[PDB]
Amino acid sequence: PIAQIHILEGRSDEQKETLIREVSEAISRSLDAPLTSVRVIITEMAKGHFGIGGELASKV
Amino acid sequence: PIAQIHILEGRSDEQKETLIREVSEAISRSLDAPLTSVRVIITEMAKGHFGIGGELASK
Amino acid sequence: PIAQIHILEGRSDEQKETLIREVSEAISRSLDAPLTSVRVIITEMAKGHFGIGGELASKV
Amino acid sequence: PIAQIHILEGRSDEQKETLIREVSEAISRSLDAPLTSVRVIITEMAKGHFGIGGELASKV
Amino acid sequence: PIAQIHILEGRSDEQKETLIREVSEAISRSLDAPLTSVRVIITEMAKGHFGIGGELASKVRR
Amino acid sequence: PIAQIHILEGRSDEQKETLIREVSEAISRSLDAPLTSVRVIITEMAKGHFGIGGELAS
Ligand SMILES: *C/C=C/C(=O)C(=O)O
Ligand SMILES: *C/C=C/C(=O)C(=O)O
Ligand SMILES: *C/C=C/C(=O)C(=O)O
Ligand SMILES: *C/C=C\C(=O)C(=O)O
Repeated sequence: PIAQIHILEGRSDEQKETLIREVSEAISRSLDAPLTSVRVIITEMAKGHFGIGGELASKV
Repeated sequence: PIAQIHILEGRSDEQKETLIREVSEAISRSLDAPLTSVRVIITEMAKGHFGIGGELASK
Repeated sequence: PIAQIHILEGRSDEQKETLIREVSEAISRSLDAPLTSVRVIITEMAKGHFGIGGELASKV
Repeated sequence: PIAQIHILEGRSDEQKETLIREVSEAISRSLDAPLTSVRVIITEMAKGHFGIGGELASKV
Repeated sequence: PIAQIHILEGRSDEQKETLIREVSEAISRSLDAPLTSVRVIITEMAKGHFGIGGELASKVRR
Repeated sequence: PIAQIHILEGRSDEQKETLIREVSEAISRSLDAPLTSVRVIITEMAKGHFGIGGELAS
């Protein structure tokens, strides 16, 4: 099981470390899969690179 | 926040529903983001489509 | 330029053909890039495989 | 409907804003889906990270 | 090192097994990384789901 | 045929150029597909962005 998470840039290294752990755990729990097989990738998006309804998230 | 999870095929609909909920929650908690903005995509892989060390996981 | 579009299953082949064309055009226009270089991938999601707010889109 | 677009680095913020809008619109039109549900992600590639025919795009 | 490869549907299981092996090896060689860490995912695309120049590959291809 | 490869940051431009070529070749060989149709994307990951067993690769 491999998870890729796209998020807006701006968060601390600690928050991201937590995200990885908590998501990894949730995956292991939910699928009864061994925690050590779980991979997580975080991909940060620039605010000018993410659109909702055709408009940037950097003015919503 | 949009999460795509690749997993081996073979799990039940219930397990997957759970995966979606628990992961969505963990994201919301971890980033202090509203739960309703979180999207999750599950992508099932066939066992013949996933390699480790150059060999199928189906072996 | 390569675009991948995740959409809920259930649309017609014609709608998807249109999607491919219209998006490919929009990319070419926007970036002043040659239309023939543009690649588009459509990835259909099962309704039981897409979550919003932790709950399936096949409820909401 | 969630679109991810990989493009070469080098474009202006305005061009990208236009890309997001025009693509979002093309998606909404093509699938008769509400514009406000459409998400777009732009992922910029470094010129040394994109290959065609095994050769960098930064010698093309 | 994790590779995802999108290909048109239609190939045999053997061809895909080969693809996985040859690509994993090329990755290991190129990056001096241990072969056993390399992951590969193959994702098959339906011919109606892949566009070139705004037109399906299933009307520009077999 | 379009390949995206996620790798840890830290490698030289030459190594990556080699990765692109060798992988592109392997794909062409394996699928009997024309080399010039093969696309490769390299995506570098920061060490703080990649988790194994819930822990950073650092
Ligand atoms: C990951 C980004 C999602 C949002 O910001 C939102 O929809 O509110
Ligand atoms: C592409 C998925 C998003 C929706 O359909 C929506 O939330 O409206
Ligand atoms: C990987 C699919 C692409 C083609 O078929 C091509 O570019 O000719
Ligand atoms: C890319 C796959 C994982 C690793 O690099 C590792 O095993 O550290």
